Amino acid sequence: ERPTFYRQELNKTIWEVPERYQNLSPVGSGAYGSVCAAFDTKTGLRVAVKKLSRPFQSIIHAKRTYRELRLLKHMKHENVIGLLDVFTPARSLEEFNDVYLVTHLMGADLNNIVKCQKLTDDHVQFLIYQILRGLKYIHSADIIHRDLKPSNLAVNEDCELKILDFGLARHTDDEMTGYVATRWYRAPEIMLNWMHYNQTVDIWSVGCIMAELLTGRTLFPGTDHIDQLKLILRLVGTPGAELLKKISSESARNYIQSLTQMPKMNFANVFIGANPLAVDLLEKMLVLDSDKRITAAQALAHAYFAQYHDPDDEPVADPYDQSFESRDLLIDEWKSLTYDEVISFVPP
Ligand SMILES: C[C@H](Nc1nccc(-c2c(-c3cccc(C(F)(F)F)c3)nc(C3CCNCC3)n2C)n1)c1ccccc1
Repeated sequence: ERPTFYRQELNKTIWEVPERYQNLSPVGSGAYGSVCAAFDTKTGLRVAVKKLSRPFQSIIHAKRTYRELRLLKHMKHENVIGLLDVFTPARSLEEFNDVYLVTHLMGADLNNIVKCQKLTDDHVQFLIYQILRGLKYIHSADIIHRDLKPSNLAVNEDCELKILDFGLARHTDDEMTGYVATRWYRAPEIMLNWMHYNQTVDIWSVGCIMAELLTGRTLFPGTDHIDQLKLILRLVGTPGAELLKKISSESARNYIQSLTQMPKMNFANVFIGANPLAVDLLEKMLVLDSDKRITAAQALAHAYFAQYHDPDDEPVADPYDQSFESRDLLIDEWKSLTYDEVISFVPP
């Protein structure tokens, strides 16, 4: 009883999907693959369908595809992208080669909200709350997004938000070069590889995002890596001695000690007119030393979100076994592991 499928040209490829999904129309494209919006007759819901490109072309690729499917299957939270269905035209591992992923259909992302909006301190409170609610759940399973930006944050008409982009291929060195938004939201510790980063790298991003919604301007519009580090240390001050030790990169640590020393600026004089609580929260998020940076769970209880905070409605995730990340397998084996994940999928 595998559903009956039907083929059709779209996004320069031959989409072969189950008849339940109708009216396939393209709404995107990149290296990862092409997304199509469609109508799910079985559920009456509008949906987005992503067809993966080159799923098992290399070992690094095959492992990537497995990581995404695994992360996507684990996610069961209102503020995190959900997997409504995952399918493949294949009828046996031997033919297996395509992978499709289905999720609800969202209207726009955070950049598409600021453009046609006047974000009030309440909206900002609401959007950041949701993000921290989702991160709490993500981090509780030792899952780190690593690349929070407005482009991977989706918002429906009601201002309800979801976190997207899990297990996507790493950004090329060229893609992080110059005056690009792809680097503006990264914590310095990973922007220049100071040390082995941890989950608070995401909090730094939330700070960059929140400020952007409060001011309407990019917080750290670096024109390149160095320029960006300067804008960052100008606002938060140069590293203290405790931090300098923590930086493994002998060269990076050596470089920093070359910059004229500077003091943390006064945020109340940087974000003029902002609610002092937002200002207090921002100073807690934008701390250079990732060990002293406020965590998501800790931020949810910050007074800034009192209007939305609720201890009993901010769930944690089930354990997530990611021991596969230190496993060496062949392309065929990562593929096979993928296939078991596809066929063993249980719709919500
Ligand atoms: C109109 C379109 N709708 C929409 N709805 C839900 C998810 C997505 C989606 C998926 C998507 C689609 C199907 C399945 C899955 C997965 F299952 F993998 F999670 C994800 N991937 C992306 C981007 C994010 C940035 N990097 C490139 C991909 N968007 C916006 N799009 C839209 C376009 C732009 C902005 C907002 C909405």
